[PDB]
Amino acid sequence: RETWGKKVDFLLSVIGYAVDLGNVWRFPYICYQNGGGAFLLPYTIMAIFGGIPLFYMELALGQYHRNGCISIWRKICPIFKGIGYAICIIAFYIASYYNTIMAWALYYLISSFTDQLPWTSCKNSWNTGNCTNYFSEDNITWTLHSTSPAEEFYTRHVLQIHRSKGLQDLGGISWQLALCIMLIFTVIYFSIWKGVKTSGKVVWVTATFPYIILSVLLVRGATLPGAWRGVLFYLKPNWQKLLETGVWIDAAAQIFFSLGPGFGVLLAFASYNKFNNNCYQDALVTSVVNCMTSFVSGFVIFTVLGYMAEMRNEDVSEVAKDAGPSLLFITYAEAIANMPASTFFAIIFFLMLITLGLDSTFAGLEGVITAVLDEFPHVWAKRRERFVLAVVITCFFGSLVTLTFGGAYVVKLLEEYATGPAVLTVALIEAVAVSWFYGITQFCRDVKEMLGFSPGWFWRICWVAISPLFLLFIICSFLMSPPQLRLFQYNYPYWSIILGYCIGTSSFICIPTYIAYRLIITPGTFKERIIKSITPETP
Amino acid sequence: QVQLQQSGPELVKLGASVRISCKASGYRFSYSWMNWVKQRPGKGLEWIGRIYPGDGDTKYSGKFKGKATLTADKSSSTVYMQLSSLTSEDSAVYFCARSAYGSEGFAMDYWGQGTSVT
Amino acid sequence: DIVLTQSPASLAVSLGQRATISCRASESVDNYGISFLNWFQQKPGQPPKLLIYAASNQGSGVPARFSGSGSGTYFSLNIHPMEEDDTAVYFCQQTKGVSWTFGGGTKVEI
Ligand SMILES: *[C@@H]1O[C@H](CO)[C@@H](O[C@@H]2O[C@H](CO)[C@@H](O)[C@H](O)[C@H]2NC(C)=O)[C@H](O)[C@H]1NC(C)=O
Ligand SMILES: CCCCCCCCCCCCCCCC
Ligand SMILES: CCCCCCCCCCCC
Ligand SMILES: CCCCCCCCCCCC
Ligand SMILES: CCCCCCCCCCCC
Ligand SMILES: CCCCCCCCCC
Ligand SMILES: CCCCCCCCCC
Ligand SMILES: CCCCCCCCCC
Ligand SMILES: CCCCCCCCCC
Ligand SMILES: CCCCCCCCCC
Ligand SMILES: CCCCCCCCCC
Ligand SMILES: CCCCCCC
Ligand SMILES: CCCCCCC
Ligand SMILES: CCCCCCC
Ligand SMILES: CCCCCCC
Ligand SMILES: CCCCCCC
Ligand SMILES: CCCCCCC
Ligand SMILES: CCCCCCC
Ligand SMILES: CCCCCCC
Ligand SMILES: CCCCCCC
Ligand SMILES: CCCCC
Ligand SMILES: CCCCC
Ligand SMILES: CCCCC
Ligand SMILES: CCCCC
Ligand SMILES: [Cl-]
Repeated sequence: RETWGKKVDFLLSVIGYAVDLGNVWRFPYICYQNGGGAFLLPYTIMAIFGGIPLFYMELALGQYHRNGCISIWRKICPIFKGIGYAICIIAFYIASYYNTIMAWALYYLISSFTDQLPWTSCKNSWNTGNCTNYFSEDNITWTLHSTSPAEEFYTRHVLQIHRSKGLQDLGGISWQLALCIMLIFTVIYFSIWKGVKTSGKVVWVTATFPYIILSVLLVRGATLPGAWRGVLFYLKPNWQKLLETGVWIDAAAQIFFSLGPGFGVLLAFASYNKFNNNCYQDALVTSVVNCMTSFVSGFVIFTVLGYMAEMRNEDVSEVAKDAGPSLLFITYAEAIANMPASTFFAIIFFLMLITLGLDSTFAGLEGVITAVLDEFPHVWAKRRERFVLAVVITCFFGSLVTLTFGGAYVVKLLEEYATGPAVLTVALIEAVAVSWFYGITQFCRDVKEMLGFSPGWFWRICWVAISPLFLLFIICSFLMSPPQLRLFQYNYPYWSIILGYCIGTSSFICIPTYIAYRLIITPGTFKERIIKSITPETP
Repeated sequence: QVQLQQSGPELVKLGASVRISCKASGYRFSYSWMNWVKQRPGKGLEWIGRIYPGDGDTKYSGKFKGKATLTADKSSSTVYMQLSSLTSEDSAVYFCARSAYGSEGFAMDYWGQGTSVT
Repeated sequence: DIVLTQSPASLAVSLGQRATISCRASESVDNYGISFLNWFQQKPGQPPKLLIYAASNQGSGVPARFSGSGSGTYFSLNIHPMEEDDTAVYFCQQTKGVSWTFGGGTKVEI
């Protein structure tokens, strides 16, 4: 038959929502850092196991209770209220380390205005040395300690890392990036000044060009020689790296960063304009579309990496050995540097990347504004202007350490220390709370009342012992295994692990603080206080 | 070692044109710039322009933008320079200095013997 | 172009004396930590020879007599062990952008 009715209906509407930066930039870097192919199967396994049920649970909670991530626990569990503060701290860390990629992309777009792209050659433009540009057009040999012009450009112009000898010695502040991050923060502040965006017409104009330009880039990379050598590396089973390597932590981090659960974005964006409107048929489709977009982005990235490895006549997993989040600005730059209309396509790609990053960061900073107004509506809910400006100033003051000369040493630290374990333990705590303290039977009855269809046997067993046990096992494996990294011939100092553990603790310590603080205000003995604090607050 | 030679002496004729070559050897030719300076008898040095082998860029100082024509040739690695509208003032010595390999951008001390025209 | 002038005009050659040559770079700034400025030396009748590059590093085949110092606008040269062989003309060229120009040159002769 092949009616394709599912592809016909609702797909043109769902495909416009799952467009974030966690799938075009975060997924390729994580996949290449752990090897292609051996990461897709654990990724999809962890997804199907603990990302779709949590997504559906958060959507149902936001649709039923209709409250922010700080006010949700006022009707579920008053003890576990520090989850809101943990989510706020996690979002602050995000906005502190997430805007660096946006500033780099804006600087690249600004520098990509000339007719001659700086990423093609390194003929002593500003500061170069030990260059190798002619790959195969002149048929020259490749030797050790040789770098392409793109890597030298990224390392010496947009992120001056030679000024700092490491993380222990940070240099000054580059104004060339501050002048762009200030404009980025001003544009962000001018977009959430009112906070009224539910079904605007801007989605149909900022989500149609990204997809067509991504397909153009895909067909350009496929029409490029040396592409078949990268496809085999992206589709290799490699059952050895699944057994006893520890790839589940990165997969879970990528899942919780790309989907949405963990940052309180779903409970804040879904608590309005929707109530009992065809539930159980949106979260799965959104997750499927997001996974498809992530797979397409990873396929394009690996197709470019295969050509890059075939040109260098080296291994696929040895091209970018210590390169972290710089995988995009190198492979994409080298791919655009071979297109006929290099300048125009580069400008269009950077523009769509900037717009996608803006659309992705507008939802992250919104889950905190609407959350405080639900807990303190007598002081902050009236202004709406002095609070968003204050949080913007706070996020800008905290984003000055990542703008240092050692930027690659700070972004790599807050990437798996403030987002990996923290979001994981926050999700585990909230899931076990909703499962045991609130009761799975009450949640199932509420879902049946608000939708008219009870969840299946697979969903009623996930939040009980499937996702919480998996999250606890991943947390234990992360705490028992050294998460030490390596980047640019300098792995990390000894105190880097302690600094990362302290950073990942200040966001989680809010929950025990509120647990030990709530038991003091309520009078009575220990058991009486526990019984009084377990029951939710009555209206 | 990196050898660098030039042509021999010439004659500056009113209204004619000359051609000075610079054959470099001993390193990567199309990887570093090729400076061209002018030194009048008694006076100091005077920069003319630069040319990167490989059809990449073509720059000048500002006073010889119409009287100097830097031509490269990757076949024999001999950089040329064709002057136009000569006079009694252009009677000087033209050298050929190879630039550095990037960041520093200094002269690698591989200067020619000098093409003293008269 | 970046105007670069030298304040000294002519020094005196003396055994065991310090020589100071400075270049005016009022319109100049450091780009990536290395000062885009070089020091040359041209003997009478001989082609110019590289002496000190980047104003901090020593060139090729140059003794430890010449030592550069300074960053940003002002620069200096240390010619403390000056013998009768160091009688030449030293120039000053900057390599910031497309502004490559030489200086006036200071000849040393007693
Ligand atoms: C290009 O060549 C330079 C010069 O050799 C390399 O710089 C040095 O790096 C190597 C190891 O990478 C060290 O063993 C040397 O001691 C370094 N030299 C100095 C003076 O510190 C450079 O690594 C090469 N590759 C590039 C620049 O990508
Ligand atoms: C990468 C996309 C993964 C999509 C995974 C979808 C899983 C859907 C599971 C549905 C289980 C229904 C059980 C019904 C029992 C009566
Ligand atoms: C010198 C020209 C600078 C032009 C800067 C344009 C910045 C556009 C930002 C668009 C953000 C969506
Ligand atoms: C290379 C310098 C680029 C400067 C780009 C400035 C863009 C406007 C910034 C406005 C800040 C208020
Ligand atoms: C195993 C290393 C543990 C390091 C603990 C550092 C202190 C964590 C709590 C910090 C609270 C501000
Ligand atoms: C792409 C692998 C998908 C594995 C799960 C398939 C579920 C089909 C509906 C039961
Ligand atoms: C000297 C080490 C400084 C580390 C600063 C880390 C800041 C993280 C964001 C607050
Ligand atoms: C040399 C330091 C330049 C710093 C530019 C940004 C200053 C921000 C002050 C709030
Ligand atoms: C040379 C092989 C190219 C394969 C392209 C596959 C594209 C799949 C899009 C879903
Ligand atoms: C880890 C915190 C939860 C421990 C189990 C609590 C069970 C409560 C049953 C009423
Ligand atoms: C081998 C046991 C290691 C335990 C580490 C605990 C770290 C707690 C950080 C808050
Ligand atoms: C950590 C964020 C605290 C916000 C307090 C708002 C009153
Ligand atoms: C009113 C615009 C404020 C911008 C602040 C940027 C830090
Ligand atoms: C839409 C998919 C196009 C694939 C082209 C491969 C050459
Ligand atoms: C109104 C300005 C508030 C700044 C807060 C900085 C933490
Ligand atoms: C070395 C620069 C540190 C800046 C810290 C800003 C909070
Ligand atoms: C509906 C309750 C299911 C509990 C399953 C425990 C393994
Ligand atoms: C290969 C790991 C499979 C785990 C299955 C858990 C139900
Ligand atoms: C940062 C934790 C604060 C707990 C008390 C909130 C009123
Ligand atoms: C986990 C913190 C418990 C505090 C108990 C205080 C009585
Ligand atoms: C992922 C299987 C268990 C490893 C410890
Ligand atoms: C969220 C930082 C404090 C604002 C008043
Ligand atoms: C793999 C460690 C599990 C601890 C519960
Ligand atoms: C354990 C923290 C108590 C704060 C009042
Ligand atoms: Cl993803």
